Amino acid sequence: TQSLVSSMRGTLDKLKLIKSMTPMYLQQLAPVELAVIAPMLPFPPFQVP
Amino acid sequence: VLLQRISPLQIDPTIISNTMSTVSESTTQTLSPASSILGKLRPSNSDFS
Repeated sequence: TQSLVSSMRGTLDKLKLIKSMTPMYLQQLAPVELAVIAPMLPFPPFQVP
Repeated sequence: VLLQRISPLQIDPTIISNTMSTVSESTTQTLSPASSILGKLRPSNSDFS
């Protein structure tokens, strides 16, 4: 129905423009925190590319 | 009955109910296609002979 189509468009747009601070946090600040913590672990990191 | 004990096919009528519960329609309409089709078929707890 036409009413549902317009409602779905409105809901999707507001999900796209949500004011969430997480994605920027994961790019600029999260790697720094892991770098500081890493030397202090009992089990040092073990990684593959 | 001999076919019943060896066949691996099971008739579960809840499949129809689940797919019919997500039909978009207005509640101010005199006729409802989703409810009418459920009214016509209506076979549960039977033998399916």
